[PDB]
Amino acid sequence: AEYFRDEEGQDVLLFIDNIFRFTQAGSEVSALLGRIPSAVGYQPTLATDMGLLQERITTTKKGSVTSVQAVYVPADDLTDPAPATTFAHLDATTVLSRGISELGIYPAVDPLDSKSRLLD
Amino acid sequence: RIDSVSQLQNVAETTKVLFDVSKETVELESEAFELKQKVELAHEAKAVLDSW
Repeated sequence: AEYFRDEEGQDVLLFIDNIFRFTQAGSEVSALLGRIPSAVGYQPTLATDMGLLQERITTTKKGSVTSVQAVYVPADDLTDPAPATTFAHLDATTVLSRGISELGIYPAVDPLDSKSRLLD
Repeated sequence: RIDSVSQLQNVAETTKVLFDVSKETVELESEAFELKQKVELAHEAKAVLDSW
């Protein structure tokens, strides 16, 4: 995607899946490398690893790399520190839930909780 | 009954027309396939330029 964007000058409509496996992975090797957990059970380097990742995916002087990232909220509760940190890092959140999907309403996106910082 | 029959006359007119008109539609889709090919060639032309 960076190669597309800069040198070969083409928009990318990037997709990544599931990006919690990326967060959860860093958390596993974090304790063992000696870096004692922080935010309760998570890597203390959560902000910067995200931060580095997100900045690469952007629009510059040429290409526009617009990512669609899946994200997994654990325990169906989104007031927990791992999703909440992420909410900041992402421009155009949507919220989905078990209830809506079961009701027959496809997709399970909630009407008031789908919010963008790109909505003007 | 006269009212009901009059209507049946008109059903017979209107199907005769739909054959011609429908036939016109197929002819229109033929030229349209050539239009689709202009979009592609025009798109490609643009693409070379942007890369240069």
